[PDB]
Amino acid sequence: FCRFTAEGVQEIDYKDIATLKNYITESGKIVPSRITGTRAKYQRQLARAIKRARYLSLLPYTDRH
Amino acid sequence: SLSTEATAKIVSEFGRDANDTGSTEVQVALLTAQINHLQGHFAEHKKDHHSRRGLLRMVSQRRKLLDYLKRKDVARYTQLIERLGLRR
Amino acid sequence: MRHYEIVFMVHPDQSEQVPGMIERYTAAITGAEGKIHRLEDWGRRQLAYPINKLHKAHYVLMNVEAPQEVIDELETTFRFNDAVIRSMVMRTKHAVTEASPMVKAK
Amino acid sequence: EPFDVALRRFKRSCEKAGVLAEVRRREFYEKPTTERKRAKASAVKRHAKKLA
Amino acid sequence: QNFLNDQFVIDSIVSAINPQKGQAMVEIGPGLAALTEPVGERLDQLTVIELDRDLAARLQTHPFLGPKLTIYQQDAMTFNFGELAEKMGQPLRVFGNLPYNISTPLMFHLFSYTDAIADMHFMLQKEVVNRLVAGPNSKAYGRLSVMAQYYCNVIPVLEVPPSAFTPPPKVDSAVVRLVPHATMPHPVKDVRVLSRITTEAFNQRRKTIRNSLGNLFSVEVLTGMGIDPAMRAENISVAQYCQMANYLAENA
RNA sequence: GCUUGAGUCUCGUAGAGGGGGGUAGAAUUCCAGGUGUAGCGGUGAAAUGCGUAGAGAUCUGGAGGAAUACCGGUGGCGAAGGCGGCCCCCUGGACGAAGACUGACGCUCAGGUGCGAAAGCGUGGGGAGCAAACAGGAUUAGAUACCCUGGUAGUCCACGCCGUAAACGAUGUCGACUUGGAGGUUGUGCCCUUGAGGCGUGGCUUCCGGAGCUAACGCGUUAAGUCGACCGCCUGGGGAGUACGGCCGCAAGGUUAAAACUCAAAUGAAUUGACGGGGGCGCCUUGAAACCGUAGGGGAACCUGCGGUUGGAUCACCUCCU
Ligand SMILES: [Mg+2]
Ligand SMILES: [Mg+2]
Ligand SMILES: [Mg+2]
Ligand SMILES: [Mg+2]
Repeated sequence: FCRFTAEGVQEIDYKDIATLKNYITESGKIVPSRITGTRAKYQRQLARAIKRARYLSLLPYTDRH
Repeated sequence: SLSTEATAKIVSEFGRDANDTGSTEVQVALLTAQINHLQGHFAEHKKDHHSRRGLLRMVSQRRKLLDYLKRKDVARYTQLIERLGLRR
Repeated sequence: MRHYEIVFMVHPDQSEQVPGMIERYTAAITGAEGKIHRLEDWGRRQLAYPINKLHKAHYVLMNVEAPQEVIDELETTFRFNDAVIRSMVMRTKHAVTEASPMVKAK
Repeated sequence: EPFDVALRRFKRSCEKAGVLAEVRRREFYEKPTTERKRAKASAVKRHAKKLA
Repeated sequence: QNFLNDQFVIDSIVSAINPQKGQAMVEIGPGLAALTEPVGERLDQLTVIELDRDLAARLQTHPFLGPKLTIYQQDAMTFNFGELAEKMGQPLRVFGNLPYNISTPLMFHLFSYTDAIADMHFMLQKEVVNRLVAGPNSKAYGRLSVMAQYYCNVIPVLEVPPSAFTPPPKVDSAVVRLVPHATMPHPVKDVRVLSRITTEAFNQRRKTIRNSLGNLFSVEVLTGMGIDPAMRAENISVAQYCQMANYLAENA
């Protein structure tokens, strides 16, 4: 766990598409936190960020769109 | 739920000095100012029952404090309710 | 006053008037005695899915600390100005001055 | 690119997408009480394995 | 499905029927011999329908009964009771016991023959009988009881405990008799208008009739008929229902 | 008088808490074409249904109403009912930090007042999808069910009402005390060699379990342990939350609430056989829904819709003294 905890301890993020891509399926769905290894605090922040990133077409909603 | 500066004006009015917070006068005053302000909220937000649960807590808290002060000193009580126009 | 991010996108075929837009909105900010801590453009940039049947639209960011009032003015100016195809306003915790990762990639 | 290897690649992608399981379960509405009961039933049906 | 078992109530039903010549009597659903015998006995000759052809053979081959009845073997909802009323010289007494899914159909078919029937005498389940006789202002009231009370005067005869039946149900049941009115106390221009008024109303029985029959009539029509549109559908007697039916029919 | 309870202030923190207003991508249906053509659709199979006026399919364009895939969790918030796309606007509460301040200001609470799922009602909108009722096709000994094709109310919204739910942790509120253990979540301090770590230290919360308690089941520092203050409630089973009266409600009904009369029980937990249908391998042993509130149908007990709860099943014959 503690290495993934460091990913949360370092940063809280939106607009870093390069890091967001670490936590999405190719079909555009959010990865569940247990698979990411990250703590739930950061999972919420990531989900909120992804939702904003989808709104501005930075990330797709699906595979197709 | 109040600006530090409105709080500062109120405590510098009703309080003993800047070291006083929470003398009964300070409390009932800032509590009253909050209650006055929230009339504007509920005048729009009729259906905000979960917010008004806090308002009911506040007006009853005001009543409890006033009644304590009334039995502790009628002079402080009467001049304070005079200044705030309370028992309106 | 409230810090904000304001982030918005402009039609590729109106991207040339974007400097004029930065004038109009920055003049609203300073004319409100508000202040600005970032202004950025990321050019024409491709869209993960089509917006208004378009592609490649032009992206813009501001970091700001204006009084709430004028944010609703410029916000409603976005619904008036069809060259802006989307906008998002965020009541961010702080003024922030370090460039967007969209710039820092350069 | 062999057709049947592209078919295996496709089959893995739709399996990873879970879409047949989703459209299967999405076939009907449900009174929310029963998925609540089913959820906690599965939670204890799992937790009983944790014990050794 | 059920048929009776105990002689006390069998004898009570067949005696309460008072089945004698000078009456155009016909059984439907003769069922078990025990309850068809006393009526086929007291009537010198009796007509019957059984729906089942196998039971019709069992009873037609029974020398108590086959020589003493004329017997028919078909769905009674096909059966031309208006011609049987002619063949029996006067309008019929129609009576018996059945599995009674068919009950709702029986009533409509009997009502298709209100001229050809002198009276009907049948066992039925407690809730549907208490509904059939229900007073307008009760939860037991509603559209089918309205149509029944429109077509006929309706009269409970006697009530029977569940252990009385050969396969005993859980459900108490009563014999009831009813009488097509010699002239309709409620004259109506048509019955389809009644049937649709009543179904619309009872499909909406919790809301005001302004929000039921006032979806078709106006409030000024309803109050013009003397009816308060703020009532619920289960406040309304068959009298004003047939008045509404006449109003619909004559203003259309 | 006091500062320990209570409570104010300053700084942070987490959060589907509420109210108001924008907005997005999926999706269904529908409309308008376009390409196209004999089928589609549905079931166990059928039928009803839809299509040669071109359906179905598939492309485009438009409409409209509804809901937020995934995150999402043995997870957070909320008095409870409940709260979940995103942004804004208003707004409630909570917890930690470190002081400062008031000075017993407290707890509980009959009446009272207000909030209060789902259903239903009231007034005026909306109506995509779904769907009581209804309608029609099937199934069945019958079938009212179970199946299908339809479908109104309703479901949505604003503004009134109702005021009930297995509204249940079936567990009143507040305060003190009393072994441990493994987690979760959210603050915080110190140490960090950093980044991980590692010492602490609040809050919330989950599962084990000691003592003790308990009819037993179990509960167990978030007690069902040990106790203090006040409130609510019960006094065999049915009759019956039923009558009647009062109150309340637009109406549904709600609410308060009998008695006669009737029975020797009624009941909770748990033990052993049946279970049994088995299931595995003579032997171990189980492929074997009830309800709640509410609204409507009504051959049944019943059937249907809405949403809540889990309390998800059996049944029981030949004698005796130290
Ligand atoms: Mg309505
Ligand atoms: Mg509703
Ligand atoms: Mg009562
Ligand atoms: Mg609940």
